[PDB]
Amino acid sequence: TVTYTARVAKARFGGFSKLLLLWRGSIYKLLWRELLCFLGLFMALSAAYRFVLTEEQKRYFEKLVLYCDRYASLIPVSFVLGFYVTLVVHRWWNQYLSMPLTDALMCVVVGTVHGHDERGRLYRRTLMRYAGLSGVLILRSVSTAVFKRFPTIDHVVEAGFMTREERKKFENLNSSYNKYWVPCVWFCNLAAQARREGRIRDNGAFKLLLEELNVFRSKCGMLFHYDWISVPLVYTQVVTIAVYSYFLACLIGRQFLDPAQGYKDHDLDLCVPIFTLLQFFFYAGWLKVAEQLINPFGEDDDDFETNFLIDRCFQVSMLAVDEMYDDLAMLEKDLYWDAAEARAPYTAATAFLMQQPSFQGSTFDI
Amino acid sequence: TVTYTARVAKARFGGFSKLLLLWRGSIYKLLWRELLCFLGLFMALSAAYRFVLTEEQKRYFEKLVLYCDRYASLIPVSFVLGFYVTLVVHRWWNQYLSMPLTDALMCVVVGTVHGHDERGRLYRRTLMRYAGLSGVLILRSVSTAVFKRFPTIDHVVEAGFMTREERKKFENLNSSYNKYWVPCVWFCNLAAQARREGRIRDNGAFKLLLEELNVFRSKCGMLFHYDWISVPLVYTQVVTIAVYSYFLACLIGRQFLDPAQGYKDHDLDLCVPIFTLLQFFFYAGWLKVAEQLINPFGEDDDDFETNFLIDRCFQVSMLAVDEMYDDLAMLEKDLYWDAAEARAPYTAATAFLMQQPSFQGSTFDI
Amino acid sequence: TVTYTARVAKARFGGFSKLLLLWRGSIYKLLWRELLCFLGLFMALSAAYRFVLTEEQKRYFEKLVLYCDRYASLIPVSFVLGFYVTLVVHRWWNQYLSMPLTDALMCVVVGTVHGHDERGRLYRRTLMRYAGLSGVLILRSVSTAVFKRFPTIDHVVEAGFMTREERKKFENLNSSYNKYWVPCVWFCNLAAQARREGRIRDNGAFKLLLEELNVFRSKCGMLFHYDWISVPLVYTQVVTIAVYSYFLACLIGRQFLDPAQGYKDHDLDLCVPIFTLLQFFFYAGWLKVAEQLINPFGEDDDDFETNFLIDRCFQVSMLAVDEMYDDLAMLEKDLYWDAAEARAPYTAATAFLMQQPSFQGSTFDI
Amino acid sequence: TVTYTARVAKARFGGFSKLLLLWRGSIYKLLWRELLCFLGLFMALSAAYRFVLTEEQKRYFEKLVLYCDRYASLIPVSFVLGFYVTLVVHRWWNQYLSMPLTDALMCVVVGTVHGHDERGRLYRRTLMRYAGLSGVLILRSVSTAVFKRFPTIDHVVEAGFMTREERKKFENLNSSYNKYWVPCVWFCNLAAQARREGRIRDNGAFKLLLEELNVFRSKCGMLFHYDWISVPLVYTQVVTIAVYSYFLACLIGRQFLDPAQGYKDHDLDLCVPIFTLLQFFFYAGWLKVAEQLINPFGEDDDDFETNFLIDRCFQVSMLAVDEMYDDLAMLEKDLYWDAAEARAPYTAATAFLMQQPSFQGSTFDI
Amino acid sequence: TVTYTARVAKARFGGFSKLLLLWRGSIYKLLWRELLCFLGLFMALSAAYRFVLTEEQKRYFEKLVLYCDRYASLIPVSFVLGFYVTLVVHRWWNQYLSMPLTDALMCVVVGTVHGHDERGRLYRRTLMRYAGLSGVLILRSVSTAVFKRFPTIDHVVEAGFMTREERKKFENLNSSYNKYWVPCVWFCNLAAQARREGRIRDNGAFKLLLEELNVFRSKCGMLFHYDWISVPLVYTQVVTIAVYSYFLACLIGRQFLDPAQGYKDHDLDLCVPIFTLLQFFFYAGWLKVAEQLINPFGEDDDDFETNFLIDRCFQVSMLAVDEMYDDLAMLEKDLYWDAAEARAPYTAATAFLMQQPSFQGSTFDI
Ligand SMILES: [Ca+2]
Ligand SMILES: [Ca+2]
Ligand SMILES: [Ca+2]
Ligand SMILES: [Ca+2]
Ligand SMILES: [Ca+2]
Ligand SMILES: [Cl-]
Repeated sequence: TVTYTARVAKARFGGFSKLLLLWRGSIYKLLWRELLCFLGLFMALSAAYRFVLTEEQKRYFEKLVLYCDRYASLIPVSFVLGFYVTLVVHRWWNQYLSMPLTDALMCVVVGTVHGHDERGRLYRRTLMRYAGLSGVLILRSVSTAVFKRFPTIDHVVEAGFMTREERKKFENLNSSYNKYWVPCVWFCNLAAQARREGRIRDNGAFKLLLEELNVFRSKCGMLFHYDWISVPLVYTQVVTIAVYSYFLACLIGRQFLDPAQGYKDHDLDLCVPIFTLLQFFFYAGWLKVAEQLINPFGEDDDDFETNFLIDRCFQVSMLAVDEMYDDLAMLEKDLYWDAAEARAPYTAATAFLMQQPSFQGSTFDI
Repeated sequence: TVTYTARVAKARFGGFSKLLLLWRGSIYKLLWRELLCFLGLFMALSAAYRFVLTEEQKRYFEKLVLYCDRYASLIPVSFVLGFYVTLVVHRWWNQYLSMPLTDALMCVVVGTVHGHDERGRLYRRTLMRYAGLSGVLILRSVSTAVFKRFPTIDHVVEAGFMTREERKKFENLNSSYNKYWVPCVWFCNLAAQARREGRIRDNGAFKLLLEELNVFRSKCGMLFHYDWISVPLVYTQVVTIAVYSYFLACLIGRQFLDPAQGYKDHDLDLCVPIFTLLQFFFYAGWLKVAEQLINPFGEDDDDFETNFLIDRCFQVSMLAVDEMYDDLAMLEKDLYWDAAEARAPYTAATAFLMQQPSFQGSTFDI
Repeated sequence: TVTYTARVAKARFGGFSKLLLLWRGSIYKLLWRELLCFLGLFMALSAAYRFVLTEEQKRYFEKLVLYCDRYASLIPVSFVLGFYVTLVVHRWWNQYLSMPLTDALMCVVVGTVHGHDERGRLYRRTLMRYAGLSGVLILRSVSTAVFKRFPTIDHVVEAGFMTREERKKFENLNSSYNKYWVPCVWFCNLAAQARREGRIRDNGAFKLLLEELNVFRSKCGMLFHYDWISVPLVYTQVVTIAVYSYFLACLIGRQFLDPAQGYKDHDLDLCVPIFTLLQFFFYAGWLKVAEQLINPFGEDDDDFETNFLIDRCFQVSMLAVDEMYDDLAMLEKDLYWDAAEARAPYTAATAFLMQQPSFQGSTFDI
Repeated sequence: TVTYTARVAKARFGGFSKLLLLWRGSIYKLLWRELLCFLGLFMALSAAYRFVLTEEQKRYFEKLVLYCDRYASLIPVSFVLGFYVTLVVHRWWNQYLSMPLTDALMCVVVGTVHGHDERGRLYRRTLMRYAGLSGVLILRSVSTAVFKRFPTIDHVVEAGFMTREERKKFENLNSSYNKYWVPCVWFCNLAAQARREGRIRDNGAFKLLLEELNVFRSKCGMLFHYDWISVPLVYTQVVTIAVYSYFLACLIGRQFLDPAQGYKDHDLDLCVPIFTLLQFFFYAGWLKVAEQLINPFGEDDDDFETNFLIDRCFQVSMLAVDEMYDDLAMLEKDLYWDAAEARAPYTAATAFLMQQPSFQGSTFDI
Repeated sequence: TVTYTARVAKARFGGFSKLLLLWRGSIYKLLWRELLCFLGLFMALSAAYRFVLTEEQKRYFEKLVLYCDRYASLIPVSFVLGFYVTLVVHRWWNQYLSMPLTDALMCVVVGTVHGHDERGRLYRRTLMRYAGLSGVLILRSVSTAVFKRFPTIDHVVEAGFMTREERKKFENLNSSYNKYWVPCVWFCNLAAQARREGRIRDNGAFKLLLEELNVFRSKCGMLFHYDWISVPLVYTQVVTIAVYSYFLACLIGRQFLDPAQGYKDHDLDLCVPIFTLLQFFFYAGWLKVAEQLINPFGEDDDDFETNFLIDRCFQVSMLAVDEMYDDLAMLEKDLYWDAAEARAPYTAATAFLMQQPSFQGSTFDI
């Protein structure tokens, strides 16, 4: 992922303009090859027209240039691009929201699975490790970076996510389908065992744990669904054919004709179609947005950082359920115990922007 | 379904371009018949104009070609296509999300319906078989492939989803409506019986089972709703009439006229309207996207694999509630029991991409 | 409703094309009157131009035709149509999802309200009859067909939805607002009474019943909201004025002028503006989609079958809570009790399409 | 609000056309002033061109008319109008869904807060009065009509929503923010007191009451959010500038030039630009849709009837929790106690439309 | 934020027109610098054309002006602007809905965490202070204004949100990730301790507290997600390149040519391209909407008032859980205890608008 929200915190004079100077995850890094290809074909065709082609053939070539320029439609391709890219962006954001995150699970576990002893600590750590393991399994199924990090289940075992005995139980299961759901079933069994053993004190807490487990598992299933069910291939081919047809039309129809013929709208030759190159940037980049977001778990610069999320979730969950279990500072009175109003101070840098009348409603200025 | 998300993992130089070489579920497999039809009529009309028609009639024909070319509107049809196809894609994705999946139900059942004996195992297996049976009934009601797999309720009985006695109870019910809901009512009765018999230990667990059953059943009802309530026929006819009207206008208005008349914008004859064929690919394929997704439970290559989902759900649910019930590896300390940080290693292939500073927030680089 | 999803199960050569041959709920049944009106005015104006008008007045008339043709904008009306029709379709689908359906309620009732005796059966039947009655009341408030089926509350009483005593309690309430909510309050009181009497065994079950009752009632309230709050009249008038203004411009601006004057783009007279008639089909039908879906509870062919849904819900709910209460086939072992894999057979018609490698993930083909 | 869904129940020959004859909440009532202004400036400019301006200045004026007509872009403004109005309509509908309605709360209260005595009745009435009071407070904060109905908190006290003692507690709180949330905190305290006193019998019921209270309060907070956070002013200014720029271009560029000069596309003078007036209706009304819906709690004819909703909710909630508490007709057998099928009769007006085969699925006609 | 919903309460004659006179958060405050830049380059180029350039070079310059005017496409950029700005507005509103608000938490705490003594008050205050602290941590991570208010964790400690001992526990945790989640884990531990100590009376109440805590924490996580995952940089660059390419085309192609050459569509020179300046306002402001909303936690005038929300939430939560805990006015009969109807009076200003027949349904006027 490429984060630039710090740069665009305000609508400045040169806010979006300086974003064109970035390289990592930029339009240039995605297009420059197609840009050089389009420029190469355009320059080769222009050179052939200027030198190689006969005078007789040049009249036919320029008539074909006019014909190809008449059918260069830039408006209709904008519709198919807008709709297709909007669908791809919707899928991309929903895919990000489906990342297996264990924050809800860690909060429930640290608040419901009890015991300062070795067994309670084993319960909490194993409950969160099961969710981490199912996250790792689904992500290595869907993400190329995680798969290269965990090429085999042996890599998962050496990483500490799954144990030797859990590995034997995992491989002995007779199923031809992806087994990312297995640690979730293990989580359900372990939660039921903890409730039976009294580690979970109340019936509500067990229900809350299974509700939060099914939310986590549904996110894993949704990542599998997005991975399996692509954007329909026919629609991707339609947008690609529209864009490539328009650019093939622009390659010939926008060729610089000899001004000596005096054809209208073609009485100039700048030997570089800079406005056609700007249109190429526009439409080719608009397609490149979808081409980068269509599978957001690849190795694009703007693709999701799945390995970082795995590491963060594992470390934070272990910290929260093990070192932070029932480890609280003693209850004491805050700065505003005796104060009628509870208001924090402002720094010298924020006071002169703040201290303004508080909004009470639209109807109170009558 | 045609899955190609592996191919588009990155925005490559030839990423979307190579997707035009695929055949299964492609634009070509859907259009080539209409493509040959349009080319046949265009070539026949051009040949009649060149040879059969009189010189006097050819002036009238070319005037009619100019008239038909003036009304060839390619922009307005793009709007109706964009909106209609977006609605169809919304329905298509929501229909996929309505597939009867039993993962949530299997997690709740394995965590709440207890007993290593024959009766507890019968309870778990039958509870998941009821959900599987209702899934099979709704899918054979909505999917052509599942219907050809289960042409009669006898096929459902031989498949093991429903028993002889359950079949007699099923057929004896006096109702003229689809009975896909019957196994859900059986599930509710069986869950209540299990709670009464003590197989479900706590009141919360029974509530969680009925909540998850009503989610499963609502998905079945939603598939029935999508099957019954089509995209409004008037709107489908509007988009079809717009596309076919535009292509009838393009068939005549884009006819290659004799250059001897010297008509403007018609001083060339390539005997093949390749740019009109590219526009045909574009608009006809854009309509074909909706034509393929309007009923995603048919036998199109990109249609949903309902039989595979039935098989996967049945096998996985039986495995999870029967062989995985209370079958856990003993609780043991993980690799990071004594480690302050819980972090997994990286392979040689991922280390040189990873090991980058972790994102802390937009405001921490001031 | 007009269901055609069986016809469009696959993207065939003549898939959408044959949908233009349907009549029930089609574009033709909605437009043919406006079509005849537009053709009548066009033909009358053309005949007046050809015969009645003087030679001197014909120059002014053809200048006015050119002027009216210059302002015939077909692109801008497409935007207002697309956005307005998308809003209407969103409201139409959300209105369908708000239909009062009692499947969730019947599942909860059959699983929570107990007793094989007359009193338990009365409890279950009356609980579902209250939800049915509130559904009937809201639907007769919003649907013309249901209102013609239940013109008075006497018709509701004779239909068996409400009793004589319930009628007296209903009419004695002092309120000037629609009383569709009354049976929901009766449901809440009856559920509380059943819990107090021990018919509902557990506290969770009572909470689940009130949660499912409030979902049912919110759907009834949402139907009332959609009925009360129309699509804003100003926006409907804007779309109607845009469409009618464009068609008034097309009626005159597309008039066939006498070729003897030699005006450009008007050197032909086919005495029938077939391309203008196709554009009429397009835009008038696009408006007709909204005109049919704006109130989906009327008597249009594609409008919702509210009476059928009332009958289905009543019959199915009574069956589920009365004849299916605790009526289960005895627990027995299924076909796959001893099988490691639980897989159903395939018919001869589906085997040669199926038996393909199961999708495991995008990253497993490296 | 202007309700016309009865008129548009069917797609009739003159369905939407007769909606142009309505006045209350119509396009005419919103535009006629701007319409007269635009016509006044157009007629004054045309009269000045015809009479006051010199012959020499008229050539410059008509050149400026051609220049202003060349930049009159009607397509691009349609995009900004479509997107902006769609956003405003989304906000408008979501604002309607955020109205503080107490139906869910009344159902829970009547089903959970018990006692036929004075204290139980006081509990139920006060619990619903607290929700009503918070609704009144937020609505008088956001709605001009409710504010004019309750200009002071004294008006709230005289209306019976808040008492003298509750008023003293309300004013004594030290906070500079809107106190619409205060009755919700009172509701929580009163519910906890009722549970402690045994008026609420079960722990689940208390949880259901606090869940329904937080839904009600979130709707109040969401109304406050919509009131505070306007549609971004920059975007409103963009749409206004686009529309006004286009209409300033149309005021001059569409001026009727003298036909004596023989300028192309300007060889007529109808002294009234009726097609420009129709375009004014279109674009100005499209902007007026947003201008009316941007704040739906004002005094527009199509604005929400907040006072009516306050009255309805108060009266219905008091009726449901006080007169309908545990007031049920005795349980008796319905018309279909002995009938295998539970089906209601049809009137003579609906039988000949109904009695059609019931939809069973798409796959059952093979 | 700039609130103007009071001004637009009604669709007035000069409603949106007077919004163009505002300055704070207006289009002018965002664009005037780019406006002066564009005018400066246009005037400099026009002056160079008029004076500095030779007569021979002026023919080439005006041919280049015609060439650049032919490729000035204002329609296609409208599509990319509409779609991109709609995505940005969707993200902006969802980001506002993700603000950490503690109203739901305060209602649950005041209704579930009991005790008039010092320990119960400490419990309630600390529970709400933990949620406030996590809100402050995430907001100072995402908002520039909050970061300038809390540049260090020392500022958080002096503000009273976190204590000395809580600070030592906070810093001693070994994690390289943002620790905004830590106070949520503390909340879970404190809630579990309160339930164990009997401060929370019932098991349901503890579950409701953890459910509301996970909603609060998910909102904090969602703010972190929006901060980390920007709108894809490629798409922002595409929209910026399209807008800047169009304006570079308009800078030259719309240059006022010398009328002495008699070029068509260029026979005038107003030395100021006011219609090009209006188009600049339109497109540049449309981009500025996204440029301001892309990061809504900056210091733009229309950006969210995060500091005000922190202050409001802290003060209101402390008031609700401390001064309002079990502090109720005694239960007494309301104004409508003996009244069959519960209806409030209307003021003289609202009666003559109100007192209209109540909407009962669409079907009751037959
Ligand atoms: Ca900003
Ligand atoms: Ca990618
Ligand atoms: Ca299909
Ligand atoms: Ca209708
Ligand atoms: Ca308004
Ligand atoms: Cl619950």
